[PDB]
Amino acid sequence: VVKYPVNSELANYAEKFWKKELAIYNLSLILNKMTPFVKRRSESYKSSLSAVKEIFKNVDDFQNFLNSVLRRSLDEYRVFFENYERLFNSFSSKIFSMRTKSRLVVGLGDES
RNA sequence: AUUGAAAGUUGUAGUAUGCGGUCCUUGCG
Repeated sequence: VVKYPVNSELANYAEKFWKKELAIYNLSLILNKMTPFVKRRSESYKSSLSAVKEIFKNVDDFQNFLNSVLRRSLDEYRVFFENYERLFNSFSSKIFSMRTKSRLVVGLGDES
């Protein structure tokens, strides 16, 4: 039971897309607006990330779907990055690059 | 049968010139 709290036509469109049938590219749009409420048996329609993972075939499957959706915007991200680097160089700013020692999370407490 | 009868405070004329809602601050234990 993946009933959505959105008007019926967008509800069925989101249902169609959610089962890896379409190629919606804005990951934020999928996550924020068309939220897949899950009503697993013997329980009300919860909305936690655990239920969302239960909707997908496996945790790896959900991770792959998210990675694909994120990677789908590569060209736009590249153009934006070129503009950003041009801005950095234009203002005469020192730029460097590091890497994450371990896992990172910023703004975990943002309310959703 | 009177210091009386008579006479448009009226014409033109831009509340206008200058000015950054800005500074400080980890969404987190």
